[PDB]
Amino acid sequence: YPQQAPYWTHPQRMEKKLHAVPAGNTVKFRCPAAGNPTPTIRWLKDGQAFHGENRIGGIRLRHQHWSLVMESVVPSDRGTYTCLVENAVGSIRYNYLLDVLERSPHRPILQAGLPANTTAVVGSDVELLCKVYSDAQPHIQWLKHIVINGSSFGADGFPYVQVLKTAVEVLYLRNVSAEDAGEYTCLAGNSIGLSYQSAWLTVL
Amino acid sequence: YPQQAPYWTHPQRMEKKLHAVPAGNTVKFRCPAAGNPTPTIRWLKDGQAFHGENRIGGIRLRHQHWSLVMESVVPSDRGTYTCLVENAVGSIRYNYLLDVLERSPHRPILQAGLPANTTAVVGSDVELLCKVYSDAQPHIQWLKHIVINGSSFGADGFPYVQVLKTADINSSEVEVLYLRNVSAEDAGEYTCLAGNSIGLSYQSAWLTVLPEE
Amino acid sequence: EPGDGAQTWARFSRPPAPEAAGLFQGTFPDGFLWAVGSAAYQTEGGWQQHGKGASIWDTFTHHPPATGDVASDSYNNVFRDTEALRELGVTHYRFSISWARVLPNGSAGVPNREGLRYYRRLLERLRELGVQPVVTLYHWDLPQRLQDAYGGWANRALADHFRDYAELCFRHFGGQVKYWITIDNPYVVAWHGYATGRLAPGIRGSPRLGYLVAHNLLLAHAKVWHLYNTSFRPTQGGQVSIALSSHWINPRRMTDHSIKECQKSLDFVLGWFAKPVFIDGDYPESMKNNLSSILPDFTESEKKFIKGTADFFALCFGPTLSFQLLDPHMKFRQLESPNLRQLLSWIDLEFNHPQIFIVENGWFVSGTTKRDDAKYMYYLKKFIMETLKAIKLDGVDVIGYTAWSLMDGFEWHRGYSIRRGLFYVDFLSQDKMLLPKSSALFYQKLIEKNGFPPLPENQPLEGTFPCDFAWGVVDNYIQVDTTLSQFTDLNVYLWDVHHSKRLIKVDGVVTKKRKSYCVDFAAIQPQIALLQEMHVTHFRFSLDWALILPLGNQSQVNHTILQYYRCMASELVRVNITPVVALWQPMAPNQGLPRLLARQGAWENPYTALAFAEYARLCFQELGHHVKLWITMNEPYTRNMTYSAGHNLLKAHALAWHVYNEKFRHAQNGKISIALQADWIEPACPFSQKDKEVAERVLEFDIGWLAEPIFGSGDYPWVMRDWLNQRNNFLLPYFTEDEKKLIQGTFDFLALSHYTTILVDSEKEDPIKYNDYLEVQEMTDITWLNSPSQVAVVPWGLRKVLNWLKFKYGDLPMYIISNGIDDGLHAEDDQLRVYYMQNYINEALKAHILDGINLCGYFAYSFNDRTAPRFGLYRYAADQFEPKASMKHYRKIIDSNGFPGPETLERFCPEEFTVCTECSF
Amino acid sequence: YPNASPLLGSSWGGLIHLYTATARNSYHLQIHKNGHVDGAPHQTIYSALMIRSEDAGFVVITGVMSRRYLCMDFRGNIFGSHYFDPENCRFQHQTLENGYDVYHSPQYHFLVSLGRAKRAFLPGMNPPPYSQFLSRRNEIPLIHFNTPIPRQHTQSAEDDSERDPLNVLKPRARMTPAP
Ligand SMILES: O=C(O)[C@@H]1O[C@@H](O)[C@H](OS(=O)(=O)O)[C@@H](O)C1O[C@H]1O[C@H](COS(=O)(=O)O)[C@@H](O[C@@H]2O[C@@H](C(=O)O)[C@@H](O[C@H]3O[C@H](COS(=O)(=O)O)[C@H](O[C@@H]4O[C@@H](C(=O)O)[C@H](O[C@H]5O[C@H](COS(=O)(=O)O)[C@@H](O[C@@H]6O[C@@H](C(=O)O)[C@H](O[C@H]7O[C@H](COS(=O)(=O)O)[C@@H](O[C@@H]8O[C@@H](C(=O)O)[C@@H](O[C@H]9O[C@H](COS(=O)(=O)O)[C@@H](O)[C@H](O)[C@H]9NS(=O)(=O)O)[C@H](O)[C@H]8OS(=O)(=O)O)[C@H](O)[C@H]7NS(=O)(=O)O)[C@H](O)[C@H]6OS(=O)(=O)O)[C@H](O)[C@H]5NS(=O)(=O)O)[C@H](O)[C@H]4OS(=O)(=O)O)[C@H](O)[C@H]3NS(=O)(=O)O)[C@H](O)[C@H]2OS(=O)(=O)O)[C@H](O)[C@H]1NS(=O)(=O)O
Ligand SMILES: [Cu+2]
Ligand SMILES: [Zn+2]
Repeated sequence: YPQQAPYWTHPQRMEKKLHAVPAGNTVKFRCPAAGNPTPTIRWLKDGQAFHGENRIGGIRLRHQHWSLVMESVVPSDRGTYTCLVENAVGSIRYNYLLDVLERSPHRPILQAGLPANTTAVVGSDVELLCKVYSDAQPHIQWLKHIVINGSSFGADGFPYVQVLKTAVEVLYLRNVSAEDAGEYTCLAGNSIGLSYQSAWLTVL
Repeated sequence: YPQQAPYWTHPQRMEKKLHAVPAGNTVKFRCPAAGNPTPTIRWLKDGQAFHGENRIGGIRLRHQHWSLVMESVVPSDRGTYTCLVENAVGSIRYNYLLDVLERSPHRPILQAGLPANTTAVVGSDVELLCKVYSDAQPHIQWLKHIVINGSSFGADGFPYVQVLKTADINSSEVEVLYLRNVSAEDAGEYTCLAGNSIGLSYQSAWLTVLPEE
Repeated sequence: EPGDGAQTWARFSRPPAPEAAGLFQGTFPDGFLWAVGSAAYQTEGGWQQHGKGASIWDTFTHHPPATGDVASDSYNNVFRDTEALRELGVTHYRFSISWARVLPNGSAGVPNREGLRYYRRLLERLRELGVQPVVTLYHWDLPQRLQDAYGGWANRALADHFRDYAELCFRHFGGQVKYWITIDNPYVVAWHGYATGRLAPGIRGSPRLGYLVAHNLLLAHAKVWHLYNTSFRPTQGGQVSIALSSHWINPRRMTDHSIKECQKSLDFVLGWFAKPVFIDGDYPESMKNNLSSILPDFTESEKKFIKGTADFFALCFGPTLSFQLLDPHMKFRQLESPNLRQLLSWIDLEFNHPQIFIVENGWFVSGTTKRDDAKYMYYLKKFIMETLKAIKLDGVDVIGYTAWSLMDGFEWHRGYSIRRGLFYVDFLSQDKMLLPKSSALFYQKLIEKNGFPPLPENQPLEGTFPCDFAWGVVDNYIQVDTTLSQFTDLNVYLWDVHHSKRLIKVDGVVTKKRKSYCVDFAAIQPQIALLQEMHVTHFRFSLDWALILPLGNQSQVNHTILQYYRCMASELVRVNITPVVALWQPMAPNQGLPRLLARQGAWENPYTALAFAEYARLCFQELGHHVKLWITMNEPYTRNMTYSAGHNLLKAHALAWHVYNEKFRHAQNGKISIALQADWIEPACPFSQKDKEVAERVLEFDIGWLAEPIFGSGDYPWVMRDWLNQRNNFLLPYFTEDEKKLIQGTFDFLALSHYTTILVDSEKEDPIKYNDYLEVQEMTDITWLNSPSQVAVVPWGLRKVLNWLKFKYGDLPMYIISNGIDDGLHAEDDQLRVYYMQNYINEALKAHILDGINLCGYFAYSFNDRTAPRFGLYRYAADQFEPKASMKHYRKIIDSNGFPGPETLERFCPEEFTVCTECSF
Repeated sequence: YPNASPLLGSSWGGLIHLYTATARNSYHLQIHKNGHVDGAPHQTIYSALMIRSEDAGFVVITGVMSRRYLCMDFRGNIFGSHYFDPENCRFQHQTLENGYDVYHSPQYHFLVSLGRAKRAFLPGMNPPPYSQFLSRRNEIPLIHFNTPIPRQHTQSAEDDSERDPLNVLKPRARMTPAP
């Protein structure tokens, strides 16, 4: 019966040192430092005691591998994750980092009415606007419809790609006249989904 | 080894009939079972075989633990599922309803151009509308600016505001204001002020009365 | 196979669609056996004539009053019986042979030559007329020689005596008879003959005897059946069955236990005899289990002896078993119903689709009933309809129908206290001639038409209503709420336009109230939005007298209430929906009056008519600028109001009309009249003169009471005065010349409200449900559609009452001020309302075009389900108004302006001059 | 490229069901006539709620079947009342940063939860279970909201001697004056 100076179970499987989990993605951190007799394991963040009551959503402490789980991770969980397991003699310290990227719970919506109705001639070009409310810069497209058989309201999909700029955003419809008509869209989208808006856009 | 019929290993963790999470969450679809021996579990969505080919973005494979993980659930994931694992002597299955919802933690966004700079002849019927968009319950109020004493500004640069229409328990069509037989006094800056637990946003429009046309 | 029919309640649990089942009007299949029934103790009579024996009935009635010694005297009257059959149009005569008549002394003796002579004369007469016979060997009249010697049917030695008697019947009357019924109603013969004692043999032994006797009846019937099959059928080709009477039973609470319990009851009363004869030869397992000991067992040879001993299914569904002679314990605590369509489906499923021949049907009337039996005719009409529905909609193979009791006669235990005859017999008379009843004329016409062929009077009419037609809806109790939802806040607030977007109230400076317009009412606009969707042209609503003038007098007026009504009328005109305003409405806790006015007599004091004139004057002044159609009384309760109350009500209407005519009509070119509830009244028997007179008299008391002074002669109806004067009831006030001229012409149009029609019968079947005041017996045709509130759907009543009003009161502009039906359920009965709306409007279209009636408006009853529950065209659930299916179909009628054909169009009509609306005066 | 464009923000007064989860089972907030508040496992007509906002962030929950208003008391339990008050029968709605809605009385500092753990509310801590609500649009057809209660049972004049079972005779309620 020697003393207790043990190691973990899976060396390569445990330590990753980096977790760029998107917001709302469940993740858990494990510190299975086994031994004989079984030591005690404590988890703390930013140098302060960590419980299941000081964090939104809720964490669960398992005992099969002695790990805590984070269902519906949130941006407020940024900082450092240090797990400290101490045996009868000595102690083992591990570190973990977490920088959760922002992921909105909705597809990027935009102010209604926009894009405004296109009614102009040469001299005063159309300034089409569409402002999108999002944390980061989302994917915004225009998707001008190709005029085949009056394709403005149909079915079976209408893929008409038209790319000018993606990134409040404005468009300069230079030299507006009676050659480009139809319905215009503001294809605002992100990982969650894509959205577009339109109105009674009728031009000469 | 007896050839007993398959049964739920942990029946106490199967009562969540319906799953509903914000778009972006990860749902857990776990159903331990048995068999002679425990057979493979093949999830299928509303009849069509469900696996990692109809949705790119991450589907964790957990067969030894008999569970399904749906990472980054998106609006296009609604539909009841099935824990369909087929045994030689038994056929058990439990539906797993999932209903993802799209949130909007934002101040009420009003439709741009509503209310608009609409002008009406004296004695006509004008109508001002403000289309508001907010999943959380908004409070719609219609405001008119006054010139009570001097200019339209108050003690500390606050424009004077009188409330015309409110959103009470039994008041509908709050986002529409009716002004029939508009006089000279029925002209100014009408702002539809909408707000919820996140914030308040107002859209202002000007109504001008034309005595002649 | 047994248990197959347990699904019958499942198919009939769902109500049928009131479109195919509404105007069903089918035709019976060719080769149908239209039959009429008779017995040998009910009608034959002559209990000792020509050496006749003694039945168990001849000893039951005398019990050694109300005896069948000479009941209908049919034994001596063969010519008058067959003459009734010839004029009835019937093709089969179901009668029975008296066992004690043909074989008085003994079965193995000398047959009664005179007794046999009567039946061969009867069959010779039946042959000449072409009426085929349906002979019943045994109709509950067993010879007394077989009751005091062998003990009756309790002995198994009567099978040989029945077989020897049946052979005599088969041998003699075999070349003409091809339909035989061995024993009629074996349940009543067994259960009530020996197990209860209420029938011909007085025993009351035990249920053991009833199941022992029924054991012998099946053996006796199967002994006779195999006598026909092996000896007479090859050379005669006839058919033999057993008349199995039954009931219909319904579940108590609609559970699987009740359904099994219901099937348990049917097997106890119907499968008791049908299964041993039609399926296998043994009793149903339901009755073989519980009473296994008291019920006798069947030998294996016997079971295959009775299997298939019936060439057709003979059903006796009438007042014998249903509700009269069914043992209460046989019901197993369930609900008994007289449903024949469901029973025929039960027979079809359970007994391997047999050819059902109904050998007894119909109902009964009271004993004191002469040739006018309207209750029995409509039971026959429903019962005949039920078989037609079973034939067409259920696929049942019904091959014949038998209306029981060709003539009145001794009705078994009930004696002469009831009458089931199609032909009236005067029992006290010494001749006893068959006088056709109302059902006799009905049955004869049904046989001639072979069912219910479609009638031209009910075929939908393709046509368009005239231009400027008043397509409208009504809402008697509009929801009034003077809630100022707009510009109601007067204070001046600050605004953190940049900081917090909140309001800081400034205390000290407030503005003045803006001019209150009609958009400040939060409930007016939602209601107009619904009406705009209905595409209605008119909207009808009634004002609240108790709200405009809470204390009755004009000293205080609720101007806020008037502003709501004026705003509602002004907004309706703005959206091109003409308002129709009713000044007074009887439907209120205080009869529609203010509490102060309702305390004295509430209509008795003539001051009430005076106080209404001023209230009407106030309404015309405020609301009148926008309202151009006025209704003074809104369907007053002509059946619930006193003569003095109706006297002042007529004066009150005249004062209001004379207020409008003299003061307001010039300034506001509007119209004003009275709305009366015009529900049609139809005679029960279409060919009865005394029923027509009663129908007209009831119409005078209902419609003509408040319409003759106004639309007619200016005085109360002549029939109403005659009825009360000869009754020594002088409670109808007389009209003075000044009053007569005051109310003589106080009308601008005829506003009528039609909902349903009522059948009236002069004769009193029962005094409990008899209106002794008017000497009327109100009834209904059960073949009509019914709402969950039991209101008959009678489309042709609207056309009939319109023509009556035109005939009685000249060619007036007629408005259908209210016409709609209710739906108790949510969506299972709204398909009835669209059927109700479509046909009633079509019948109104028929009256307009075919009769030239100056109809200038249709107003569907009720605007929404909130104000008027169960009647609305808009469903009010969870504080939300949702259109019903009736609304969408009503809008299609409104848009098309009637029912245009396949290719027909009327051009736009500018300034059309039908005299019902406001012209240039 | 398929086009769907589902508008966001339509819940400005429509019928909603409050959904909460705890990783064990789901429950919908439900209000009964007797004031009892519990959790329906699925969507019920009883659980149909109509949230209405009076101030910029304060909402009141009613429910369209019980015709009651969701109120609250000092202990933290919730119930339904037929009468409206602005003191405790009104809760400040707050959307958490994870997308879940929590309702708490502004002056009682206790979150509305379907469980019995009535704890205080603080910005950014693990809320009590059954409290992170999630509004769900009402997919129940509104036809079911009508009350089917007018059921009739006939016991009088029900015996073994009925003469008019199909009810041909239907007398009308007419008054007969007598001098
Ligand atoms: O007091 C107070 O306050 C109050 O008072 C008053 O008022 C009242 O009263 S009255 O009357 O009035 O009412 C009261 O009541 C009260 O209260 C209140 O409040 C409260 C609260 O308070 S506060 O404070 O909060 O406020 C509340 O409450 C609550 O509740 C309660 C109850 O419930 O009761 C409680 O609690 C307690 O208790 C309980 C009990 O319950 S009962 O029923 O009993 O009653 C519980 O419990 C207990 O305990 C527990 C423990 O343990 O703790 C248990 O359990 C739990 O948990 C568990 C776990 O397990 S263990 O073992 O861990 O433990 C569970 O589970 C299970 O299992 C698991 C396992 O298996 O493990 C699973 O799993 C999972 O996870 C895992 C992990 O993960 S990680 O991340 O971590 O790792 C996994 O895994 C995975 O996978 C794997 C595989 O795949 O295999 C992996 O991987 C691997 O490999 C791989 C490969 O690659 S690939 O390619 O393939 O992929 C690799 O790569 C890698 O690397 C590797 N890895 S490693 O790791 O391996 O290395 C992976 O990785 C992993 O991961 S992941 O990420 O992915 O995941 C698995 O898989 C998973 N799954 S999934 O699929 O999903 O994911 C699961 O979980 C399960 O399964 S099964 O099948 O089995 O099912 C369970 O479930 C739980 N429970 S349950 O319920 O749920 O059941 C035990 O058992 C129990 O006992 S019994 O008897 O029951 O059984 C609980 O828990 C407790 N608590 S604690 O703390 O302790 O927790 C309390 O109170 C609360 O709660 S809490 O929680 O919060 O606390 C109430 O309610 C109220 N009330 S009122 O009224 O108001 O309402
Ligand atoms: Cu966002
Ligand atoms: Zn009659």
